Amino acid sequence: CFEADIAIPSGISRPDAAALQRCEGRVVFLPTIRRQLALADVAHESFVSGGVSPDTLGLLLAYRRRFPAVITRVLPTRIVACPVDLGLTHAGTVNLRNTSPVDLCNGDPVSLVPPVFEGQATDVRLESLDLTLRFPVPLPTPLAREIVARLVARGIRDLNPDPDLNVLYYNGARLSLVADVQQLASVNTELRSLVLNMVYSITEGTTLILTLIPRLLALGYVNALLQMQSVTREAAQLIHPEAPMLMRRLPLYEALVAWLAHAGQLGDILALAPAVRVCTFDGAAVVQSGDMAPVIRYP
Amino acid sequence: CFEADIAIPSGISRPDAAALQRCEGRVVFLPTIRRQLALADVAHESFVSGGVSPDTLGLLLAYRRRFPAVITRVLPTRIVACPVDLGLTHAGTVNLRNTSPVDLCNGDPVSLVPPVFEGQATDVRLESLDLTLRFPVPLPTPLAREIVARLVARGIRDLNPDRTPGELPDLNVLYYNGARLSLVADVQQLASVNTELRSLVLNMVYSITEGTTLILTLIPRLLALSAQDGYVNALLQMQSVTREAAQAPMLMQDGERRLPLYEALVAWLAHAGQLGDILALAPAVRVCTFDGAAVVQSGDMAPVIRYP
Amino acid sequence: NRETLDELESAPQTTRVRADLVAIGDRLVFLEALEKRIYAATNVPYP
Amino acid sequence: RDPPGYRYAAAMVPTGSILSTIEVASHRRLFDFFARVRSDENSLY
Amino acid sequence: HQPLIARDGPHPVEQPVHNYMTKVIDRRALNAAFSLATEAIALLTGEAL
Amino acid sequence: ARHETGGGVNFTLTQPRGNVDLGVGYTAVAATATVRNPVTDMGNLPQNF
Repeated sequence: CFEADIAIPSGISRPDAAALQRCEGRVVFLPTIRRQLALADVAHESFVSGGVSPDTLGLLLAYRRRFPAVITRVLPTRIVACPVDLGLTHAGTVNLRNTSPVDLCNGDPVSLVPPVFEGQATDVRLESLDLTLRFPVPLPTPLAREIVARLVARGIRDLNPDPDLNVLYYNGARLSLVADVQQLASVNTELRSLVLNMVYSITEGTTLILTLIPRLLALGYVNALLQMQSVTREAAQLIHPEAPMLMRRLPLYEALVAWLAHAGQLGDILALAPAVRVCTFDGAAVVQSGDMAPVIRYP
Repeated sequence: CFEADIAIPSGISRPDAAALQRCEGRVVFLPTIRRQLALADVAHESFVSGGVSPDTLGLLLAYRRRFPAVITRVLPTRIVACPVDLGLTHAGTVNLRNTSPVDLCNGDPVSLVPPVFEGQATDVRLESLDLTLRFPVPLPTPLAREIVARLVARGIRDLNPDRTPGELPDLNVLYYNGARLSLVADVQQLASVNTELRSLVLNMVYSITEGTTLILTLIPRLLALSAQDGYVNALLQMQSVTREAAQAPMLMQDGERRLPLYEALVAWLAHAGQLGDILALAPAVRVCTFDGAAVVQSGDMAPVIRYP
Repeated sequence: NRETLDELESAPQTTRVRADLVAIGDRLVFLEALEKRIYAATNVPYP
Repeated sequence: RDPPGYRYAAAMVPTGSILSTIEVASHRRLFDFFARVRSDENSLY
Repeated sequence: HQPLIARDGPHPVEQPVHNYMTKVIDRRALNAAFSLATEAIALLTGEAL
Repeated sequence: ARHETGGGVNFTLTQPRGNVDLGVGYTAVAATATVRNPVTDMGNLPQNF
């Protein structure tokens, strides 16, 4: 499996040692696959980058840069977590813990940042050694992508506001998004920076094509084919946005470069590529929330 | 590991065979998934389309088609490379030799690129049998997507020669960390730039929906943040069309229960979000180092693991 | 009572090794430099 | 000339001893052929 | 266990003092690696013969 | 412990240690003797906000 053994620090309180015992089956992101790693390297205090604790965007960056490893056995003075990325595909079944909707017999769980749901709920603080652990939520890829887009969608309404996105019905009953209270104010403040990179990359994408199409096809097969299948779609959207907006090949091309990059950087952050699949056997076939679920390395 | 053998055929001189000895860890594109193959199917002479060598946007389209294979070992009469697009199933992590001015870090997805730097470029000639080998340059996807954008736009800006005067912006020069990186500006071919332009134009259209207009309402609101936050200030690049685009709902809501915002995101995210991938070849590998060395120096061997 | 009994089980076996002993003031001390012995070729820096 | 390479057998029967121990990758250019093998390499065999 | 001195005059009288303490162990490990190149594993295990 | 690689397998060796300071009070003292080199140019560079 290639186990990597995280070293618990010096003496921890008895209630903290029982906090870790309950963390078996939880996903950890380990910065390097070194066999011997510290606990402080894994703890959420190690996600600090710009001097701040990362927002939901800063997290999703890190989740794409370090290695998630499921916790297999927690031992006093160790934690044994087996990285998801290493070894052959479809092997090393290690048990997860389900959180929220049921993980049916497949669907490739994505580990998405915690704040998307009850924020501090899952912080799991350890006071004795003064560190904390935020475990990502294991949601299926279709639902994980639906949610993360669902919330930035709700975060665009909120940006300037004067049909509920919140209630997602997922196979069973209805799933609740909003925890009401000020949790939304905490959820919305962390998606704040993800919403903008989304708003920007759209507004910067349209205006950049709406300027380019009329500032191209006027200088062959480009022209004909373009306007051909774009009838009442691109051109109509051109007149309508240019109606409620303003209008340079040299800044155009140099802005088309900087956008094209920033765009794909968001497609990478976003799309929450699945870490694992569920393939069960002699098992329930649906893993009820909070129950260990079998899981295998590639989708 | 479904390794594909590649036969060195016959005459191979001592200086040429010594050149192949150091090509282990480099990448090959094979035009099939095979078990028996000829050395000449891999050579740059095979990249030649009818009568013509593809340019450096033509190669990306050729590396789009066929399969990247990283050479594992080279024997006297065969070359062993396991086709990453398929046979990536190894317990531990095939070695990729970093050939680039760049440096990998840890976790960086690695997408390949035709050789494109002014100082560098590896083509290894072999005189005994007429053939050559251009090895692609591995590179982090953030950087490899910045390059492709540069080549695309350069082929597009030089396409309709610029009406405006003859002094255009750079677009030929990058920076990765420090280290100015100067791309090779050499030829642009109609067909190679067309498809790259065709699919660029095509996808940026599909990313525009009804709900998109709801977002375009927010441009004046963005520039309100341009100026009262230090972030969001940084977000808007100085050369931002959006800034020039501000220099609205339109009613028309079809029964009110569709949720066009959400649907507009999904639509944009698919087509426009995935442009590095469609314009260029997406990463299939990411640096991982077991020994806990956290970078890969240029010229070193990068332990590499399956897709990001 | 019977405290300070401590312990004295054996008396290990010894070897005469090449050391550098100096009396600084009142007491005898090993005087050492140990790079070139352990740290020599290893590319580990000397603490 | 391109080096003939290192002879691995006849390196098994040394004719002498190196009396120093240094990092020789610093002195890299004092030689006609040089290789650093970190642990083991396929080219030894 | 600590010494003590008899003082004289108005003062609080002094009692012997015993301090009992404990310490725990700091835990560590030491790593070194090596490796065999595949040609070597093959010669070594058996088959390339 | 061991794991696979490009090349061949890799054997990491680790043994656990543990340690305690015996004695109450200070047992080691260290002292700086000379300054070898600066390591920093001890110069003129500004800050850029």
